[PDB]
Amino acid sequence: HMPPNRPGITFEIGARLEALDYLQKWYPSRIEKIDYEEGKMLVHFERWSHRYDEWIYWDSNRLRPLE
Amino acid sequence: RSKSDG
Repeated sequence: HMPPNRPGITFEIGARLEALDYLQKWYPSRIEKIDYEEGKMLVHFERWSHRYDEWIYWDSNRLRPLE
Repeated sequence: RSKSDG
């Protein structure tokens, strides 16, 4: 499947955005992996261990542009 | 830095 177009975000590996972790805190983040079958992405919250990476659907409002 | 407490 193809990712949606959303302003301020590019859905590609290594692209940067802001992402809401499961504690509802925003962090500058990086797209690590994209699952194009499910439409979800592995998001890495910067300066956190990769054990805290989270899978977020690419149309989620847990993702927003990084200014 | 961790994300849970107990």
